Amino acid sequence: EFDAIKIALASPDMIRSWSFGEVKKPETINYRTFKP
Amino acid sequence: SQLKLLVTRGKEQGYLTYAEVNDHLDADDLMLAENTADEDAAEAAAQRTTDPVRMYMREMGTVELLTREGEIDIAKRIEDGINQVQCSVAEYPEAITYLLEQYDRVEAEEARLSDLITGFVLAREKFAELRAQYVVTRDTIKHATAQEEILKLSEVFKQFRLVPKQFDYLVNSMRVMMDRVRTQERLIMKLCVEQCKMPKKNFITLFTGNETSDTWFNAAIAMNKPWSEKLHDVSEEVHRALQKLQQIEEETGLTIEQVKDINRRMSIGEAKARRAKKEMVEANLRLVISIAKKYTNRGLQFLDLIQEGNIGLMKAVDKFEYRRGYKFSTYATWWIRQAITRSIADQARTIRIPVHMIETINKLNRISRQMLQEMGREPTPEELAERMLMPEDKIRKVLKIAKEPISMETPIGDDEDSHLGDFIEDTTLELPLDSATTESLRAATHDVLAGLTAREAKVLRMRFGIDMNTDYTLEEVGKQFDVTRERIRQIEAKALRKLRHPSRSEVLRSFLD
Amino acid sequence: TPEEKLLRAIFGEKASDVKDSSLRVPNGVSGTVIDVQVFTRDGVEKDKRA
Amino acid sequence: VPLDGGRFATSDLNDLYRRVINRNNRLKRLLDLAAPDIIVRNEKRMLQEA
Ligand SMILES: CCC[C@@H](C)[C@H]1CC[C@H]2[C@@H]3[C@H](O)C[C@@H]4C[C@H](O)CC[C@]4(C)[C@H]3C[C@H](O)[C@]12C
Ligand SMILES: CCC[C@@H](C)[C@H]1CC[C@H]2[C@@H]3[C@H](O)C[C@@H]4C[C@H](O)CC[C@]4(C)[C@H]3C[C@H](O)[C@]12C
Repeated sequence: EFDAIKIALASPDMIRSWSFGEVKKPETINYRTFKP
Repeated sequence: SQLKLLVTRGKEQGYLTYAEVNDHLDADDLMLAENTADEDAAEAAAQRTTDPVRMYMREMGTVELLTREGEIDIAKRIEDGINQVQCSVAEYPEAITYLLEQYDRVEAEEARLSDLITGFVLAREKFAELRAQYVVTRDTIKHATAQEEILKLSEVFKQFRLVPKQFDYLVNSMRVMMDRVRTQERLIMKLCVEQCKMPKKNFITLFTGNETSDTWFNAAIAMNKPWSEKLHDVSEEVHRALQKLQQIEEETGLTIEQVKDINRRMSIGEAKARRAKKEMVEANLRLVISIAKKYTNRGLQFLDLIQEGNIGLMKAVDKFEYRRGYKFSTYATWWIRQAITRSIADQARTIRIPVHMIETINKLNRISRQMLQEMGREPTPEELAERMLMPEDKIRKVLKIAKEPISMETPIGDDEDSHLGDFIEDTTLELPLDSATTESLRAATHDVLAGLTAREAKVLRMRFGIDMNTDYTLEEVGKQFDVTRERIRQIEAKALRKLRHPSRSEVLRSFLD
Repeated sequence: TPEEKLLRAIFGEKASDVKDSSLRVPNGVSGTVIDVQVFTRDGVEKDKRA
Repeated sequence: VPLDGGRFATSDLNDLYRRVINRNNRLKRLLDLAAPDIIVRNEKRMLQEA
């Protein structure tokens, strides 16, 4: 399907391209409703 | 040298002991040991403490403690600073107009009277006096005597004390106005100097002294110099900037040089305040570290506690006055403790618990300890509720808090270094037999639905989203089939009845249960 | 899912609404029950067997 | 992931990410107060360490 694998360094632009959003708070889930 | 001997010994023997390496040589020792193992080459052979806390201690050490009087001077310095900026901003005209408009809006019941102002150096009477002074001064801008009138207006304005929030708002408004003026000036300078190599001497001779009319730029275009000729191409943007400057001059009502001098004095005062505050905090870092050693094992690392304590100190030093006489080490410890406790209650556990619930848990723990010591055996939820004044359901709910999550790598196998995370199953995956059952059900439905008139099959596929993109209602399928929501229901019922009796639908019965 | 909805409509069966997380003997075992004992929280009803 | 009861189990990466984000947000807050350079230097050292 691909036939090769390439490895290199990641630019900040590349890292922003992978992401779907920025994590701003250190919270995980609500302690009462258990929702994200 | 010393490392060379150890390396020679290791090469000769191929291995070394801890004692030999340590003698021939905490974090520095670990780093050296790691470097030595590099060979088992050139870089390691050729090759402070790295602890973030030791470096912090070192950088803090180069400080001098302050004695009782050592603060007083600093304190007065701060006051001077702030006083200066007050006198720097007392001259700003639009500030008093904004204050009056806000006061009128407050009088329109849009906000509490007291929230607007923290008193003065009675509120309605002082506001009336301020309004009278403003009306008598604004309508006397005529130059010769207007300066004294404005000075008296500002002097009476000095008697007032303003809330920090709105005073900072006025300061920021003045800053943004000055920033707009400076941005326009910088655009003019870039479009006139870089684009035309306009000498600075001409700018000083013309721009400075008036800074209002267009004579400094428009009339200089005929100076018989290459820069004047080149300014023709960029004359449009410079003219627009000059128009904006002339409009702004109306708002300022003052010479721009005076504004620059006022801003310079404000900056000097702000720097003085800043240097005084830095000198105060540098001394108090020792107090901050001394306080923040009672919260070691609480979920936060020592350095985080120290940094939170440093925030509280910087807040106190800004809210400390020497009128009361509290030795800083009494007005400051409170803020440090508050900040550290709140930070521990905000960022110490992964599943965050509010502050009030943390206090409830701590109180319950203290009561449980007291009860355990007193009665001897243990307190039960009923006894806890009785001793703690709660409905005995809140107690159970608080006890049911999820504690602290277990590390998923906790070695639990004890036989092959297995981790707790290897034994947790995925409960959302669909069993392979259920997928096959779903496919078989789809096939059976496709087979059965082909055993009735095409209209019935179409209607059933339209109502139930069988292979369709989406479900549909009666009226939509009626639009499809040019009938109105009644014959469609009848045909659907007929088809369901037809499929109802056996000999036509028996494998479906097998799927049912 | 659609089709299962059609099957329910045809045979008029309702949804259970409750699972079946019951205790059952593990596969391959066969014995006799010799003892049963029940533990209940303090604030419960203590069903007949208890 | 929830375990049986009110307990949870978590990977160690959540703790490390939480520490990184806490220190980054604290540094961002600190750079607005115009704190003494000692404090910002210590904060940046801590961020690098995290
Ligand atoms: C050396 C191996 C340690 C491991 C066997 C020990 C150490 C802590 C124990 C867990 C914790 O108590 C938290 C939970 C409490 C529940 O009541 C039962 C499950 C639960 C995961 C416990 C099972 C087991 O007993 C653990 C994992
Ligand atoms: C000797 C090794 C003990 C090991 C076989 C036993 C002792 C404690 C058991 C785990 C704990 O109960 C916590 C969870 C409870 C869930 O219900 C099922 C998963 C879970 C990880 C359990 C699986 C397994 O059964 C464990 C690891």
